[PDB]
Amino acid sequence: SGFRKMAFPSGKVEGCMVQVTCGTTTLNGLWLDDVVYCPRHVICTSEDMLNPNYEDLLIRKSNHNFLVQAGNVQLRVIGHSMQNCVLKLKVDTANPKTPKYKFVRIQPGQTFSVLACYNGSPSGVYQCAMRPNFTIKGSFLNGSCGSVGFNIDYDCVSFCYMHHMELPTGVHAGTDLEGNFYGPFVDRQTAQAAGTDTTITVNVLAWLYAAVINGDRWFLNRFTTTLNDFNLVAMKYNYEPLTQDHVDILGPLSAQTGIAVLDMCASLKELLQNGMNGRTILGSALLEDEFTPFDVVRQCSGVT
Amino acid sequence: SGFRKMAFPSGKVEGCMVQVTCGTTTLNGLWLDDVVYCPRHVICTSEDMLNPNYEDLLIRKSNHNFLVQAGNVQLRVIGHSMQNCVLKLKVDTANPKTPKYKFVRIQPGQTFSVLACYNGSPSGVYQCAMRPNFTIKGSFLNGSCGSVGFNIDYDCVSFCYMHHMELPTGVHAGTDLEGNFYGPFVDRQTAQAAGTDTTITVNVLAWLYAAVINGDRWFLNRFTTTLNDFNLVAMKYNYEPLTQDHVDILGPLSAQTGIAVLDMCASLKELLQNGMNGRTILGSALLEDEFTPFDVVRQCSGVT
Ligand SMILES: C[C@@]1(C(=O)Nc2cncc3ccccc23)CCOc2ccc(Cl)cc21
Ligand SMILES: C[C@@]1(C(=O)Nc2cncc3ccccc23)CCOc2ccc(Cl)cc21
Repeated sequence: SGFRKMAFPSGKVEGCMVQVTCGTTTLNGLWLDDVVYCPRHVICTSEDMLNPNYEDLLIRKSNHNFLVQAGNVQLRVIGHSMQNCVLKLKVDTANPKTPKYKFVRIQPGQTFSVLACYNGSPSGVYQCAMRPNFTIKGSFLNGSCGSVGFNIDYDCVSFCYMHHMELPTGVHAGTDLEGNFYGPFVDRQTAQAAGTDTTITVNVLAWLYAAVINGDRWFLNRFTTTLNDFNLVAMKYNYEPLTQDHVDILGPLSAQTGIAVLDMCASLKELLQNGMNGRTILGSALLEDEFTPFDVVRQCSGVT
Repeated sequence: SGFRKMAFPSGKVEGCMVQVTCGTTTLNGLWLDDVVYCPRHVICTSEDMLNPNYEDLLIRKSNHNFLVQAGNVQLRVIGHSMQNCVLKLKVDTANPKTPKYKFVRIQPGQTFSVLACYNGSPSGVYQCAMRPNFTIKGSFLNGSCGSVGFNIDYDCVSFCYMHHMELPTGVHAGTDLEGNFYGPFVDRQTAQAAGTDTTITVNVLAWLYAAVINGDRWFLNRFTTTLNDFNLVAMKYNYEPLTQDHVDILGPLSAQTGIAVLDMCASLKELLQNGMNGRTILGSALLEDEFTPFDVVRQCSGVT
């Protein structure tokens, strides 16, 4: 029992972190097989960030201008290429610690773990979600660029995020491992504002199921609702609309607890309308939306 | 910017997790050098837990009754001993992945990361604190026993907790790595109730400093207070008394923000008396107490 914001064990990803330096800029790289992936803005100075022409800046760089250090040993760079907003640096040595891996592009609402790194060294691990506005609410300082987000399925690491930028609002933007940004963000120091950060409804419901499983049941009411009636309330509270696909995904949690998905929707509707009244659910005074239904099942079943 | 409940990278500890089985009971063990540490209740059946005589039960066990598996390979047990509530199983092979380590007994209010494990395999990592009532609010299922709590200082892992038990209230109890329980808990399935779970005041103040550093400043007021006046309020709200030692420990955060510790105490006093009024601090609607002043500095400075 108990329910925590749990991250995946980070060891498999720690074995891939390297430091990449180009000129005077240093950030993190991800070493998988004989390729090091890193944000393309490793070639920029702080002044270049205001209006960078990456293709033009990259012409002035050769393989020997990219310094890659793994632990305390230098890797030899034998090739370089730009794919969207990431650089792929071919090295002469395959990472001996390369885990089984995939590159995946996640959908908004999906969660992942982040291994925050500085100078190719891991500082910490935390769990977050891709927000509906395609930002992440991370914890990143200068030099954290190139830190990655991932999920693990038994022994396969699915890398889904590489950190690139902090917006003026303190929220974070980045790319998948093919270098495509999540959302409309561009790798330039210009006015980029995030859209509405709505609440991931299907995740809130999963966390309410997690609360019932772990004994917190005060919020369960005598009501039910319909998808359309619930969604009228969800729109009013800046919650994402719930679809039948989300109801289907909550099926296992509904079966485990014996609480129909629409009855849980009616409990959530009352919590939105009445508030918490100073009470807590799973030690929180807000409705938590960074646990997917898959996360709740995984944590409540002990998947390793 | 951004502030997350961050755990230490778990790789160094994942390299130490093994499975220990005795008879029909299986739990986790921690393999460091040529010794495997695990809860002594690995020798008990579910029926033995009601009233166990560990010394008597251990007489019926020989080295070959303890099965230790690391990954998928079996370790040879060449000795066994009981130290307080843990068993130390001497194996014939030193763990090649043994990190630099220390065994430390933490004080209430101190935080650590937990690598939750099942069958010697890591499931996840999360951050928690030793509560003032010597319980931890973890996320542990049956078979998680022997999972460990730790802190990392550059390359040295200080192990501080080994999981043993879940109380009927859903909170957790365990030992240090010498087998001594934190608090008054005993490894027996009997009525053990936890004492008052008070709020770790010095941690709340550190997290308020973290909020100011990260831009959340609405709660700062025009007031100051004294240690004695603040403590009258803290006692009323089940907060731990703040001492001059705690004020000293908040010195670096006070210097970074320019906010005197007693002025932050006055802001916290007003938050306790007035509540949040539906507002949030660092995305929380409650005052967070599982970040120490050291954690706030570490996260806000990027220590690797
Ligand atoms: C490199 C830089 C940045 O956001 N980096 C950072 C990333 N994370 C946390 C940060 C905390 C504090 C300071 C910078 C942070 C700064 C200049 O403007 C830009 C513009 C675009 C891009 Cl793709 C990166 C950047
Ligand atoms: C072994 C056992 C236990 O608490 N273990 C567990 C530890 N963590 C999470 C649990 C979640 C669900 C089921 C059990 C959990 C059960 C019997 O009573 C006792 C009594 C004493 C001790 Cl030292 C251990 C135990």
